[PDB]
Amino acid sequence: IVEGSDAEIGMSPWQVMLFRKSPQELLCGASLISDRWVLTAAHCLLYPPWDKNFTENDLLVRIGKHSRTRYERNIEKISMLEKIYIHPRYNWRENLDRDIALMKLKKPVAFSDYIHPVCLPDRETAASLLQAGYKGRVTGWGNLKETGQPSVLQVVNLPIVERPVCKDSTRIRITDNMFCAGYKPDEGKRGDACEGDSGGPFVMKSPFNNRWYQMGIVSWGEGCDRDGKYGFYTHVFRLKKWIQKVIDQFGE
Amino acid sequence: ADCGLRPLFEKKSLEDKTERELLESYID
Amino acid sequence: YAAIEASLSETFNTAADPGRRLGEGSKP
Ligand SMILES: *[C@@H]1O[C@H](CO)[C@@H](O)[C@H](O)[C@H]1NC(C)=O
Ligand code: NA
Repeated sequence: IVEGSDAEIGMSPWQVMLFRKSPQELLCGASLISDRWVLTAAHCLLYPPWDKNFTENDLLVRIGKHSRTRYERNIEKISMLEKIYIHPRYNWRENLDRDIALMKLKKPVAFSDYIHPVCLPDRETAASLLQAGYKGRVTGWGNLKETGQPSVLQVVNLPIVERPVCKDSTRIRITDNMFCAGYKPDEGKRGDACEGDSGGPFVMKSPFNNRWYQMGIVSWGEGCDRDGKYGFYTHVFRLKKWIQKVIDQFGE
Repeated sequence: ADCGLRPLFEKKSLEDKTERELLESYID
Repeated sequence: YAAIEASLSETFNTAADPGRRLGEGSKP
């Protein structure tokens, strides 16, 4: 997270770290949506041009963490993946359309002050909350600048951007399962997601019920915090039906 | 049911450092 | 498991994101 600030403790309890077994490295973020289900970006788990193709036995998830690196005894829980589900129409050739994936934990994580699931939005929550100018929140242990690692979970509040403006900021094709967020170059503020932030959640707090809703997934961007560039987010509500399917079918 | 509500904030009637920035944004 | 291993690193590396490397973010 570029131009972020250090998270408070238990500020983002759905935040998940996606961890590579051998070698040990941070891959990207993710989010807890239930005691068994974790939602990340698909391009974290699979990206052929880089011969990237993980499986249930290559990865680990770390939940309830704050320090990036330190093992947080009696706080963090680690879990093993039972099944991975990448979205069927995830296009990794052209623009990371439908960059979304689901992971089922072998065992159901227990909830603490440190571990707690996030809400997925329904139609009107998505329609009420997700509007240009409205700010959401992004979290991760990703890098501090476009190439630098953070000590602990980083957090930043980014305004949603008008679809026109997203489209005329790039040559890349902006499908309807994306939205973009970030500052304009003279909005005075700045900040973006960065490498190893992907899969991490973009959440907003409902002003009606004090609940947090994961509105987007950190997906892609042309660099990090580049002036006149924005960050792109998998539109979680658009993909709600697939999520619904994968959960109702696989994993009873 | 449980979800969306933070044990160390919402459930303890408490506000994090930058929540306000988000609410203010709904007004503008 | 959760069983004091001390065989899990506390000094590793944030990997590389294809996500940040699209378009102008493409690297040489
Ligand atoms: C990736 O690897 C898995 C496990 O071997 C394989 O079954 C799957 O088809 C592969 N996907 C691609 C297209 O690389
Ligand atoms: Na920017």
